[PDB]
Amino acid sequence: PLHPYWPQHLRLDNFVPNDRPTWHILAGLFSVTGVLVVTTWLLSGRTWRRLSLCWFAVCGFIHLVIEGWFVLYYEDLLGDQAFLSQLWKEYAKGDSRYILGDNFTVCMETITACLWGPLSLWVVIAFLRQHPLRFILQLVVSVGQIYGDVLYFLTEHRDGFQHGELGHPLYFWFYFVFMNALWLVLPGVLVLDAVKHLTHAQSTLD
Amino acid sequence: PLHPYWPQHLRLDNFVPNDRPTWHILAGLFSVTGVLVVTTWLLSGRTWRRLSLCWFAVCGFIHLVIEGWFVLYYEDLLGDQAFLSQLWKEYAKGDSRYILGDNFTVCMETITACLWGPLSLWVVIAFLRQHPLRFILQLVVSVGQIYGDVLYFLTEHRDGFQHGELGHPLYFWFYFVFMNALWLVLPGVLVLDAVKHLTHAQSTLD
Ligand SMILES: CC/C(=C(\c1ccccc1)c1ccc(OCCN(C)C)cc1)c1ccccc1
Ligand SMILES: CC/C(=C(\c1ccccc1)c1ccc(OCCN(C)C)cc1)c1ccccc1
Repeated sequence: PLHPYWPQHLRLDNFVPNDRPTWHILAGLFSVTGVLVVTTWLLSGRTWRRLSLCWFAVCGFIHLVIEGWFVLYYEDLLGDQAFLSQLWKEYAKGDSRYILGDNFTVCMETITACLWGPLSLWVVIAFLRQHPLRFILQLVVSVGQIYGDVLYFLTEHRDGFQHGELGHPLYFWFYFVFMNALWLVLPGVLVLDAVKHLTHAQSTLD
Repeated sequence: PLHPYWPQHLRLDNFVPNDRPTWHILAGLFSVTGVLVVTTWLLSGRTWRRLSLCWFAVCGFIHLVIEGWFVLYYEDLLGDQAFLSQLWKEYAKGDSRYILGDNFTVCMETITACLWGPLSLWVVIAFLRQHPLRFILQLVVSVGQIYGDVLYFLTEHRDGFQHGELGHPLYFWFYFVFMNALWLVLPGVLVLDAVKHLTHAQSTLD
């Protein structure tokens, strides 16, 4: 093999093995995500719901900087730019096909980065008890995230898990299954939350 | 050409020209859709929302019966089955690729048939008792439909409108653009409705 991308018949010229090791990307972003969680917990102070605000901040970050970075540079994917493009190449060492510039994958990433990022930051802004749209926004964003993620899983699945080595501990179970499963589980609860409160908002209107 | 499907280099074996003309299916759908609109206007009476409710009923039909027929009986492509198969073959004479069994198209149709249909029926049925989940469900359904439709357009666009003859009056501008623009515009207005109502329902809690 001349490259890790696992549909092994892929003829990927113009491929450059990343200079920075995988632990560079994983650790540097875990660190920046912690920084955002702390900064947003403080700005919230200025219990669980105050955590959900940091969740929505980390969302807006991933959707805008990272998932948006893919939306722009899904054609180059050569490590001469910032380590974000290398991040995406490493995620592609995981299951999916973010190297080939998949028709569907580009579209779903474009939508989540254009809408759910801004709207997630609008959730964290409008949740400081300032606007009635706080749970409507939570509901819309989390429903959209659930849709995007379920379509991502279904599409890659109906391809028979073609892209990416099946069962791989690092690349399949963590990169593919776990990271994405977050935007399946966490916003699901949030939908229920946004539903359980908005139903109450509908009941008190009497 | 041995088929109208416009990526004309498509070699489509095991293809059977529909026995029933197009007017068969057109009338068979006109009658039943009118029947549903009438029965639901009656059950609503027994102002505007009584129309929107039958809209949510007609949705429940198309998503469940028609789009469900597609989700099941691809890729047989035999007009010897019910007039649903001829319906889908005629729509595929239009732009999109409901002949090829497109990965994304099948996945999106699976989600809209499994989720948005039932949920639209839950809106129209549970909208009779003024239940508090009604504007939440209306919002969720219409947001999901908008997501499905935006991805439906975007993917074909990044495919360069490959499937289907561009600009064709019947097949592209009516079948492709208009029919989907329906589920882009009408549930958009419904999103706005449910949002302004839930904002008012959220404002009163003080
Ligand atoms: C720990 C680094 C990381 C990653 C990452 C995970 C594995 C390998 C490489 C990178 C990340 C990247 C994209 C992502 O969205 C994938 C799209 N699917 C959801 C559809 C979710 C997580 C990350 C970056 C910022 C905040 C939190 C995590
Ligand atoms: C005019 C009768 C019709 C049809 C139809 C359209 C073109 C040719 C033949 C039949 C229909 C069929 C499928 C459909 O789903 C397409 C949207 N998805 C791709 C998102 C939307 C409309 C129809 C269906 C339900 C209610 C009212 C009319």
